[PDB]
Amino acid sequence: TSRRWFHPNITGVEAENLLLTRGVDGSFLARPSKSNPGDFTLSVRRNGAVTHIKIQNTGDYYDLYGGEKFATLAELVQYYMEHHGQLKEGDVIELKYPLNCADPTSERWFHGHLSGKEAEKLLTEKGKHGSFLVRESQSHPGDFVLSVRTGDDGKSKVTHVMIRCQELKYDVGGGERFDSLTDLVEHYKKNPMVETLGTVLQLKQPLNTTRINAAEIESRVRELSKQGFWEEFETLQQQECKLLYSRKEGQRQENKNKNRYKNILPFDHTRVVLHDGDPPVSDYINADIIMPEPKKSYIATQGCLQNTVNDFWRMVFQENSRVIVMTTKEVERGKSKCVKYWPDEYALKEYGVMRVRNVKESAAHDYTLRELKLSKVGQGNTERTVWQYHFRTWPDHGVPSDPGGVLDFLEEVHHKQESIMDAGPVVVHCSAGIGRTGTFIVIDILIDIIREKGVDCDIDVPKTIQMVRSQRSGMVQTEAQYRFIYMAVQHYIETL
Repeated sequence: TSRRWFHPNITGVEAENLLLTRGVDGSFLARPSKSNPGDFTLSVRRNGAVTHIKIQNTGDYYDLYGGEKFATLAELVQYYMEHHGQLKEGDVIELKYPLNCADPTSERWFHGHLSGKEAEKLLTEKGKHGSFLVRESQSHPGDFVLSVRTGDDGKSKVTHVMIRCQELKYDVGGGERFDSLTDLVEHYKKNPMVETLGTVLQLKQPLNTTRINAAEIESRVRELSKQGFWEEFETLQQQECKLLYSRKEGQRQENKNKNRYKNILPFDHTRVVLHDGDPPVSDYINADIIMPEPKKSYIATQGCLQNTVNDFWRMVFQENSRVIVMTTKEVERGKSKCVKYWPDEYALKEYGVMRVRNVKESAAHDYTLRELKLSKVGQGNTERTVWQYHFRTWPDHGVPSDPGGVLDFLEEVHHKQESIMDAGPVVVHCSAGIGRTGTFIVIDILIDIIREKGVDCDIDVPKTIQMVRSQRSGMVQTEAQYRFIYMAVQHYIETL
């Protein structure tokens, strides 16, 4: 739950030097890769030396070189910290001691270069009782300032507390000295400073710095392009450790082969439970209800395996879904993503107790549309049309350069969904069901707000992503997908 082992601004040489002087055999940290941006490096110390393991993420999952594939860095660390003997270098290396980071740049409450007047301006417009921030010092270079709002919602005040940096330790002028600003902040959240006149300086929540008005999107993107996108994303990534809910149902022996990737699993409290099977384990599918928080919901799931095809159609029928969104080709760069789970055009196939007819195909440039009729074998009045939107112009590397094709796609998907009475969640899948799947769903949630409320509405991209990640681990995988979400929201605003 710490995630302090991730160092955002460290190099390979600084990683070796930090592990050789402050760490011991078994100490580790994780950092961005400097040789190949977009990837990550796990730096472990063993037998008095440091080894560096490559962690790739092209948009679908974190892939440990010589290891396994994971939905988040936190889950990768947590896995190998409890599965010693599994991390192979080809000797075995252990993750014993997280080397914690003292750089507070990825913290929600850290602002850096900020004046006192501006700190009061931001805490006035967006802050409430307990909102706080930590900024670099105005009057005393090297020091820091803690600015807290206290009042009721001239009944409120902003209090500034100086934070001296003495010998690489931090203090508020008296008491204990801390090795990092994070340690000082975590101390004074649990034991808040009390003023002479009784005012308790509670540090309830950090000040929101990402919620913007939809009309300010062009300004915000220009500010994040001069880089701000990387910092805003890694601040979101630091909060994935609060989303380590139980995934025990996917870890069962009976459900191991129902996952495309053994470690990328749904949460127990949001997974799709399948009812009425055959009496072993017939209730499991690697899928999660995504509910934004009528209201449009989503089922984020993985690409189909050969042995989960029947389970897929049971889910579509049981959840009453009428629209399926497919975010990858059947085959991409020679590797099999989704297996074909639909019949050829005009053909009829039976998948277990479910019966699917491919009625018509319509081929646009960005996607293929397939009108399918799904029914339960042997029953009348169970037939419903399911519309499959197979997006096929997503590039093999990175994100699309122009978000227009994705938006027009989503616009079509949304109107067909709205046209069907009592439609269930929209199914979005392919590959591991977290990368492209999360990007499509997050864009569609934000674009939904703008479509119904116009340009005068607050959007908060990291808050929307974090809310989605609590229902399926790893939704939105890379910093390029994060930027693409902004680009798509901005492009939708401009076409209004």
